[PDB]
Parts: sequence; C-alpha cells; structure tokens
Amino acid sequence: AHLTRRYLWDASVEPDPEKIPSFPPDLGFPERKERVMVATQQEMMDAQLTLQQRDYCAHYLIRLLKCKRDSFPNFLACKHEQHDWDYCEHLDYVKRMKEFERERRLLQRKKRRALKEARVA
Amino acid sequence: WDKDVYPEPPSRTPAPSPQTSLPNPITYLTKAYDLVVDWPVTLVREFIERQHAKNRTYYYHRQYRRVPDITECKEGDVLCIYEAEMQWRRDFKVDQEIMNIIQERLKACQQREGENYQQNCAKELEQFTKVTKAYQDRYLDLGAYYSARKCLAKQKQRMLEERKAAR
Amino acid sequence: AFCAPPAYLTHQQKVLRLYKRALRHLESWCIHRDKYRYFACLMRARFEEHKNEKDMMRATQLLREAEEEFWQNQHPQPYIFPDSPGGTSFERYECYKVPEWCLDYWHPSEKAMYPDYFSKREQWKKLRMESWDREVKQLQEETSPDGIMTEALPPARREGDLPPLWWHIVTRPRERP
Amino acid sequence: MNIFTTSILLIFILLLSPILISMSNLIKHINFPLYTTTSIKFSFIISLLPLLMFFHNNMEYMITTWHWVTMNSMELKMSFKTDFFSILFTSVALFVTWSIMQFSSWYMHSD
Amino acid sequence: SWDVMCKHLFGFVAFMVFMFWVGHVFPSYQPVGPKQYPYNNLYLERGGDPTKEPEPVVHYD
Amino acid sequence: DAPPLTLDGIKDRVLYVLKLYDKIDPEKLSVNSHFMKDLGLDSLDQVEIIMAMEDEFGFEIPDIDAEKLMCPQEIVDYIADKKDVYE
Amino acid sequence: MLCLGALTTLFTAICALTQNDIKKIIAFSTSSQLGLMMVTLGMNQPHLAFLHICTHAFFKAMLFMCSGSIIHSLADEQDIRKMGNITKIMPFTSSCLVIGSLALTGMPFLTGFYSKDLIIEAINTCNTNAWALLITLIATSMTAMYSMRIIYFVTMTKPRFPPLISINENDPDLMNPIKRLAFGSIFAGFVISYNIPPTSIPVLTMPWFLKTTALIISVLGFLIALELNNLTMKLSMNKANPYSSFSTLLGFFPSIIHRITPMKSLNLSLKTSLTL
Amino acid sequence: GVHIQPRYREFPQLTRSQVIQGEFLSSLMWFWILWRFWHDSDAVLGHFSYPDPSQWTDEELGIPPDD
Amino acid sequence: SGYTPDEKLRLQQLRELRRRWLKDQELSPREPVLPFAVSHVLIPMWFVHYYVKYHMATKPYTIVSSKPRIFPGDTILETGEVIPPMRDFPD
Amino acid sequence: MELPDYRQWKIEGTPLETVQKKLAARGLRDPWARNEAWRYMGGFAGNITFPSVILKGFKWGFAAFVVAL
Amino acid sequence: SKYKPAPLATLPSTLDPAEYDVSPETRRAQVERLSIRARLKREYLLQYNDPKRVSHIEDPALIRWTYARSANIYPNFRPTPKNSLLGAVAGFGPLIFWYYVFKTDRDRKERLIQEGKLDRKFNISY
Ligand SMILES: [Zn+2]
Repeated sequence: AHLTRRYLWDASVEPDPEKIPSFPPDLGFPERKERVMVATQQEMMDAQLTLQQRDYCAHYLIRLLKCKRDSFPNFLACKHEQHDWDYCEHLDYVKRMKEFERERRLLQRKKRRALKEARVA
Repeated sequence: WDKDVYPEPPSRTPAPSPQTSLPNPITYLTKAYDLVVDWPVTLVREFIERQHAKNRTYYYHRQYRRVPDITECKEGDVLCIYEAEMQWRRDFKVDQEIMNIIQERLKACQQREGENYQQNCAKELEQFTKVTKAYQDRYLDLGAYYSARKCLAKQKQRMLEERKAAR
Repeated sequence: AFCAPPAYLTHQQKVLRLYKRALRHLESWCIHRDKYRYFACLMRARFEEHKNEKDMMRATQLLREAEEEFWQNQHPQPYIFPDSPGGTSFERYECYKVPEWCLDYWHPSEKAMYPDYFSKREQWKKLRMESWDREVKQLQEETSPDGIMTEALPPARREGDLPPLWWHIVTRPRERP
Repeated sequence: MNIFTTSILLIFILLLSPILISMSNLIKHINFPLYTTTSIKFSFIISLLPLLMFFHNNMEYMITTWHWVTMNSMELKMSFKTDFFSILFTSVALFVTWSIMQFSSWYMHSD
Repeated sequence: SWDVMCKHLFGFVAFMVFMFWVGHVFPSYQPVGPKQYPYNNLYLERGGDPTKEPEPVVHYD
Repeated sequence: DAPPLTLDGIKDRVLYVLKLYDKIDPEKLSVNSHFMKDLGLDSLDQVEIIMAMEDEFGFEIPDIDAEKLMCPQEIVDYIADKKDVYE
Repeated sequence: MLCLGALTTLFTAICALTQNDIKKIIAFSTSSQLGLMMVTLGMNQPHLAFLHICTHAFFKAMLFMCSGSIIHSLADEQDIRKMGNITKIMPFTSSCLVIGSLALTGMPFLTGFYSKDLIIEAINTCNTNAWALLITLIATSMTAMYSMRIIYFVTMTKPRFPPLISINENDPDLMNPIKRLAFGSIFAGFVISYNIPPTSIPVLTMPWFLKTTALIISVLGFLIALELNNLTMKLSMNKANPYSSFSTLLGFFPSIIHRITPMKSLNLSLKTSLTL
Repeated sequence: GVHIQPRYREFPQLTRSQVIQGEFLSSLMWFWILWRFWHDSDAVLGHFSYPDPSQWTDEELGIPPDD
Repeated sequence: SGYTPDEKLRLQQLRELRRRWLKDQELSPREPVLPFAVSHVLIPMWFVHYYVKYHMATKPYTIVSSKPRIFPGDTILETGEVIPPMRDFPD
Repeated sequence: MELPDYRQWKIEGTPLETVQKKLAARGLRDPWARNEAWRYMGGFAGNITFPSVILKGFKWGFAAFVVAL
Repeated sequence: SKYKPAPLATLPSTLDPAEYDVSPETRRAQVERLSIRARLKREYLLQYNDPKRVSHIEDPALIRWTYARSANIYPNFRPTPKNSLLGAVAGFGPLIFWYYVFKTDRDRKERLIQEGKLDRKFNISY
C-alpha cells in the first residue's frame, strides 16, 4: 500500500527507495551510536562467508555453520542456531524498516514545515 | 613439481570436533577405502617403482647455447638470420609457457580461495597484468608470420614513442 | 485407404461426411458422455430436418451454410484417434515395417535358420509369377471401352486366377510388428 | 581426499561402461536393460559419497584430468568442477535416471 | 483467419511489452530502506585496494 | 500390452454394440444383415453406427471406405483386416 | 531475464490451461516452472534457483512417468478427453499423480514447498517490475489450475476410455521406480533444504498476506478451476471465448512464426540466392 | 490373456498390491505433511512478526520536533 | 452407397490371401535354429585410484580444493594453533 | 473372453436417464444411450468428489501421526 | 466472421465455392482428371507389381522436375528489368552494406587503438 500512496495520491511525502537515508543521522538523534559488528573481518574470511552473507548477523551465522559441520550426520539438530541467525536478521530487517519509516516521516517534516514557512506574508 | 614454480600454500585444517553421538558415515567408508582400494593399489605401485629403479636411466634437458640475435645480424645474410629467427621463435615459446603458468597458477588460486578470490588472490592477478602488459608489448600486433625482424620493429616503433613522448 | 477415390463428390457424401466431422467435433467441446449424447441427438435433429428438401438449390444452400457454421464452431484441438492421420501414433511403427522384398538379399546363413519360413515364402513367390500373365491379360481384356478409367481393379472372375495386382495389398508390412 | 576426486571421475567411467559393452559383442549375451539400470544405481551411491563430503565440510575441487592442446597462451584441458551446483545436481540427475531406465524397460517392452 | 492471427499474436506481444514498461515506470518495492554492509561497504573485501582507505561509510543505529 | 483381437472377438463386439442401438432390433441383427435395406436404418444412422464401432475399437474408419460399411459383417472383416487379424 | 522468464511463465501456463494432451500439459508445466526458475535468476537469487531445479526434477519426472503408466495401460490414449476415473481403476498411479500434482502446486510440507515459496516471497519482497510481479503470482494460480485440470479430467470423472479394459501396473518395473521417486517427492525438499549451506540471507519478515500469498493463490487457483470444471457438466453448451483459441493453439506463436519463417527463408534460397 | 485378464465393460479387477502401495505412498505423504506441520509450523505463520511501521514514536526514528 | 458388387469380391478374395500370408508369417516350432559389483565397481575403482593418487595427485595443480573452513574456537591440526574464541554475543 | 449380457445395461439409475427425460420433453429420444450406460452402470457408478482424491489415505495418515506424536 | 484465406492458411475445401460447382463442365473435368491419374495409376501399379523385374521404376515425372530446375533454367533466361535490377541488388547490395559495416567498425577500432583508449586487457591472444 505504500506504493498506492506514492503512485496514486502523493509524490513527495513518500520517499524514494534509492535514497533512503535522505537525511543525516544527527537529525532528531543526538550522538546516535553506529552499528557494531561483532565478528572479526578475519573471522568471516576464515569461515568463508559469502560476501553477501557478511551482514551484521554474520556472527550468528558462523555459529550455525559451526554447528552444522559439527553435528554432521545430524542435519536436524542445529535448529536453535538458525532461529538465532534468523532473528538477528529479522531484527535487522526491522531496522531497515525503521530507517525507511524515519526517512518517510522526515521528508514529511519538510513538507509541513514548508507550509509552516509558507505562512502567508 | 617444483614447489617453487608451481607454488602451493601450506594447509590449515580445522581439527575434528564431533558433537553428535551418531557415527560419521564418512570415516567408516574411508577406513575401508584405505584397505580395499588404497592398500591393494599401494602394493602394486611400489612394485612398479622397484622395477624402475633396477635399470634406472636418465634424460637431460637440451640446453641451447645463445646465438647472435637479429638485432645484430647482417642484412641479407640468410645464414645468421636463420639461426637468429629460430633463437627467437624458440623464445616465443619459452615466453609462452611462462604465460601458461600464470594462466594456471592463478586458476588454482581462485579455486583454493573461493569467496575470497576477490582479495586473497591478488598476488597473482597483479602478476597476470605485470606479465600480460609485457606479452602485449612484444608479441601481439604481429601477424601469423611472426618473426624476430617484426618484434624488432614493433618495439622500435614504440622506442620512438618512449623518446618522442619523453622529448 | 483401401477403396479408390471417387472423381466428384455427390451431394449426399458431402452431407453425410459432415455428420461425422460435426458430431466428432462436438465431442471435443462436450467431453462428458452425457452432455454429448445429449447435445448430439440435438445435432441429428438439425440434419434430420431439411432432409427431404427436394429443392437441390436449397439443399446446396443449407450445406454451404452448414459447413461455414461448422468451420467457425469447430474445436481447435478435436479428438482425433491415436493411430489415424494427424494423430499421436500415426506412422509411429513404420520404422519397423520393412517392405518384404528385403528378405531376398539375406545371407544363406541367416536364411538357414528360420527354415520353414522360407519354404512357404518360395511357394508364394511361385504363386505371384504363375499368374502375372493371366492377371495383366485380365486387367487388359477387361480394359475400358475407350472410356473413363477409374483406379478400381477388377476381381478374379475365374477359378485359379488371383485378383489382379494382388502382390502388395496382400503380403504387405504388418501394421504393428 | 582422493575418495572425493576418485568418486567424481568414477561416476563417468561407470556410466561409460554400458556404452562400450554395446560396442563389443558382449551385450547380446548379458541383459543390457538390467545391466544399465544397476550401474546407474551404483553411480547414484558413488555420487552420494562426495555429496556427504561437501555437506560435512562444504569444500569444492577443480579436477584437471587430461590436457588436450597447449594452443600457445590458451591451454585447453578437460576439467570437472565439483562445486555445490555440480555434485548436488549429479546426485539428483542419476536418481531420476535410475527411476527412468527401469520405467524405460517396462515402457518400451516389445520395442 | 491468418490476419486475425497475426494481429492477435502481435497485439499480445505489444501489450505485454508495454505493460512491462508500465511496470518499470511503477515498480513494486517494500517499505524497506537500504541494506547495510559492515566495514566500508566491504571496500577491502569487495577486492578494494588495501593501501588506499575509502571514505568511511558509517551505519548508525 | 492388451491381448490381440480375433475374428470372433471382433465380431461379438460389433454385434454387441449394435444390439444396444435402440432402432436396430436386437433379435433381427444377424451379421449378414444389411443396415439400410434389411434392418431399416437411414443414411444418417450408418454414420452413427460406424462411429460407434470407431469408438469401440479405437480407430478411425476412413470415410471413403466407411461410406460402405453396410452389412453388419463388412464391419467385422474390415476392422479385422485393418488390424491384421488372421485368426 | 526476470522479464522474459516472467512472460514465459504465464504465456506457457495460459497455453497449458486449454491443451487436451496429457503429456503436452505436463511439458508446458515444465516450461512454466523453469520460467519461475528464470525469474529467480533474474532477481539475482542463484542458490534458490538451483534448489528449485533439484525439486523440480523429482515431481515433473513423476508426473510424466505417471502419464506414461496411464498411456501404456490404456490403448496408447494420450488425450485427457478419452481418459477418466483412473483413481478407482489404477489407484497406484493416481496416488503418485496427486502426490506429484500437489508438489507442483507447492502443497505445504512437500518438496515444492521448501524451495518454491522461498522464490514466491522473494518476489513479493524485492524491487521488481510490477507487471512481472503480478504475472508470476497468477502464473502460480494457473499452475494450480492446470494441475486441477489434469486430475479432474484424468482421474476424478466418469471413465471415457475405450470399452475393453486391460490395465496392469503391477509390473515391478513400473511400481518400483514410481514408488522410489514418490518417496523422493515426499521427503526430498525436507532433506535438501536443511543440508545445503546457508545461502542468500532470505527475508523471513513479511506482512502476513505476502508471507501466505503463495499458499492462498494456489488454494483459490484450484478452487476456481474446480468450479469451472463442474459447471461443464450442466447440459448447457459452452463454446470458446475469443481467447480460448489464443490459449489452445499455443498463443498462435506456432501457427504464425513457424509458417512464415520457414517459408520466407527457403523461398529466398531457391528463388533468389540459388537460381537468381 | 496374461497377468490380469481383460474386462469388457467392467471394472478392471485390482491386485492386492496395487491398492496397498497406492494408499501407502499417499498416506506417507499425509503423515509427512502432518508431522512437519506439528513439529515446524512456520510455513504459513512465519516465526517473525512484521512490525507496524506506523507506530514508531517520532523519537524512535529521529523525527525532529517540527521546528 | 455400399460396396460395389465387384469390389466386395476384390476385397473378398485379397483379404482371403492376406489371411494366408499372415498364417505363413507364423513361425514353426524350432524355426529359430540357432546353429558382483566388484566387476564394475571395484575393478574400475582400483584403476581410477591408481590414476588419481599417482598421476593427478603427483602433478601440480591438478586437484585443488577450497580451503577448509575454520571457525572461531576450532583447532588447526597442521600448525597446532587454536582459533581465538570470538567476541562475546551480548544479546 | 465372454462378454456381459447386453441386457444388463439399462439407462435408469444413471445420469443418462435425466438426459433421457429432457431430450424427451423435446420429443427427441437418443438411441445410443444404453451403449453409453456401462460408464455409469456399476463399479464406476459412484460419483468421485475432489476432496476424496486430495484426502485419500488421510484417515490412516492422521492415525499414524497421532501414534508417532 | 468469415475465414479469410491468405497465401498461407488457404481456403479449405469446404467453404470453397468452386467445390460447390456442379456445372456440367466441372463434373467433366473432375472426371477427366481422375482418368489421367487412373491411367497413370494403372501404369505404376502393373510395373511395380511385376514379377520378374529388377530395373529401376523411373518416375519420369521427377526427372522432368529436376531437369526443369537445374538444366532448363539458363536456356530460358531473358534479361529484363525486374531481373537485372533485382539481380544486382542481391549480389552487390549486402556485399556493399557489410563493407560499410565492417570498414566503419574496423576504422572505429583502429582510431581508438591509435589514440590509446581501447583497453585490450588480458587479451594476449588474437
Ligand atoms: Zn509393454
């Protein structure tokens, strides 16, 4: 439905996917701390994680992969490890959704504030 | 193989760390392969090599003395130039298997380092251009009638440029 | 495939051959048997009426508008049987229908086995050469009186004679070897 | 682990074995449909051995069996890769093939 | 009829090709911002030059 | 797969079907009994008969030769001749 | 390729809806499924595309040999029109056919389900052509439809086969392989998905309509197909709509591009390049 | 006639094995679908709940106080 | 229509002959007068192994393998090192 | 191979009968129905419902599930 | 609508008016053509079904076809317009088209190589 808003009713309010952080992080965020990668650039390189899979969840992945090589004959027992990885990622998709919504709203700020300044003069 | 002409990196292997009661279906099989496939073969092979070592013979590698190169070779003297177009057509190949090795040494370095080839394997690819930029600069424009006189000219057309550009 | 093609077609055979193309192209739209056995006895009705039209002109005006009604109300993928021209098995087994004049170049070793087979084959080949004369003569003595010739061939008409030109309708590759 | 390399080379040799049996006079004497069906069956089992290896360790192998021409700079050689795509597919394909040859014996009976 | 065929086939082709264009104009994309890769968008690992450090690309919480 | 036909099993099926056609009396159908001169059926009913047979035996009688499957027997040798049944 | 894979998916699927040849319908389904496989490669999701290749092999192989069983058991009838009620006459193949049919329609917890819905939701979540996204999903509903077409006409209907019946599927050579692949069709998606190396970093987070879209569209695809098929038996004649033709004769690409090209490519050689 | 004899206009007789093998393959299909559904019901539901993007306090996203 | 009385005899007679031809085609008794995995699994295997462990293995870059995977906290057999355990997962 | 008595077949009791009755209102009567009777006559007489095929073996399948569970 | 025969997808036999023609003449040709074919048919059928024959049935109708198509062409050639204009567009037309297709490419390539832009990387062969 986001699309319906962007393609059917409005054009500016809805942000463009190509440029999601249209705004600097400081806005409405004093000293926001940046994401921290747990895994070592080397740890990944030694676990031969596909570049794409080197996400901020790379660390829970390496765990899964560990418990998948170990526990070899049993491919149905590294189940907790998969939930974790997935969660980490769900908890990342949500972030990527929070960032998109924040942009959206911020661009709206611009519009409403445009009118604010657009106050008759 | 010369560990140095065909290098090969040292091996690092994670140690066995089973965490399951079940029995690995691989370890058992190997224990068999090693007895019913390897031992039988191993026995034969040795017996081969002792048959060889009885009448051990040797073969050397023809070393070609270096003759005078076209750069120095009278004009029209078909004798000297013939001995000097061969000396080059010979090095047109020795300078080609070298490039065969870099074609190969690399191929291995991207099978041995998958998902890291982008990075770990850049010792070679830097060389595959350090060697390709040269092979391109001494043997490429030439026709199928490649001759030392033409490499002499392909170079010397450009030695002007490394002298006209410089000037 | 057996009988010979008539020169021109009558009115009847054109009408009665639509009753086939039509009813058979009605079992491709109406697949279930019941719907068919219904929607088809209703078809005959269409042909049943306008059966006794004596006015040829009219009759050939019902036929020419029937075959256009049909062309536009036909099924693209009708039900054509498996082994009939245009079918799914048409000429499938023809890769195994060798023409029987090829057992004549077999090595005396091959024909050594299968012994009684060739003992009966040599009888039939004696039959074929023993009548070519009486046949061709028949074919000719009974020739047309300088008139229209069809592709029909005469029967025997005398004992001992074999139907004229019978070597390839008989002794023909078996359909599904 | 030669067990891996040999297995990848072996499937090809085992499957080629039915092809040359028909080249020699031997196939008339044994049953070709039954013999071929069995060897694909054994090929599937042989394919399984590398598949477990890959899964246990997730490692690949480039196998350069024979050189065909140097052709100067572009050397040409016969190489079989054993990446996840190749061995996973090799096992799935032979299982389907093992299924079909037995189906083939029933379907083309009387051919 | 043959004409009916040629027109219909190509009509289909065109409508499709066109609709695919209407599509590229108006794509379907979920409400998700861009994916964030660690380090400098994996500058070094994407094979970047080890010596020349890239303009840091940082990702905040 | 299925067993091959016989000149008396290709005759019992042909009489069977016809005995199930309501117009053709089931007690006056005899193999040497013509469809249009002896049983009474019309021309349109010959097409319908043949078609039943084409569906009982699963093949198509060419019209040019189907236009003549009159006797209820011609159908029994033509079907058999087309299917190579030498009994 | 995302675009052309998408066009082939529906183009082939729509053609399959009206085809009346059992082998032909399965073949069109082979092309559609690969159209979906082409779509995932087009959306740069290579690992899952390979996963569908393996799962696709098990069930499509089953359905064909299933029809191999029906065609051989019947007097070589290759048309759904004359084949009916195989479910009671031959339960062994009918059981194998529906197992394969549901796998083709991505029934939950069967081999198609482990790989196919990953591909579906991948589409529903990526940035893509709107036309491609809509066609791929209805292509999925059509896969259920033609899947429904096969079992209703081939299996659940009064028999319409020729009157003498001689059906035998007891031969070990029929059952065994069909039995063996059926075991693969039931358990392969379970085994392959867990065993393969983690890859692609899928997006399991979706609004529920998109998470369950593959399941629902497949369900109503059959639902809609069921009703239409039933309506057919109502002593109410229903002829073709204008499109039915563009559907049954393969979109008319065969009728037109196979008669013009081979004609204007050979005419030019004999008449112009050779003789002139 | 070999194996099972043909049946003219009658329901082909069926062998014990034909029916049992057919019910066997189908029943295992259903046992597997039911077993996995119970043990792993994340085929329809999904084990991650979509966040409502429209309930994020403006503080959460850095939406400055307008002005 | 109906067969012509002289075509229901050329089909009468020729069918009679076809029936005899097909009888003659029938073969008389005697007509045809005629006058273990180790085999392909083990024997082929030894050879292959002989080839892979004594030609390929011996020659350079003939059997190359992706590096083995090493995770945090797992030991390297050849060198003896123990891969450092990773930074603790806080959540 | 004998053949079932032709008499056995009858149109009543099958869907052909309802087709028979309507065609009859129209005055028409199809004569080939009886031939098309064995389709609906016996063995194949029972109507087959779509849930029945999809759910074949579900009864034991669930019985098996419960036990394993 | 009405079927519309095109040079392809021709008018079927039915739907064809002339089929519905029963003028005396037509039924005189239609019966005069079977004769030619019956006559030819009974000249193939008692020469192919002839015992005691080894020679090759010739099918002279095929020999008249090949001669007409590869050895009766130049004896029936008269150079007109629509034949020489069309006999030069076919031999020199594309042959001149591709020359300006290959010259322009080869010239573009050469310029770029001369000016130093063409990369020619990792190309060590040609
Ligand atoms: Zn069979």
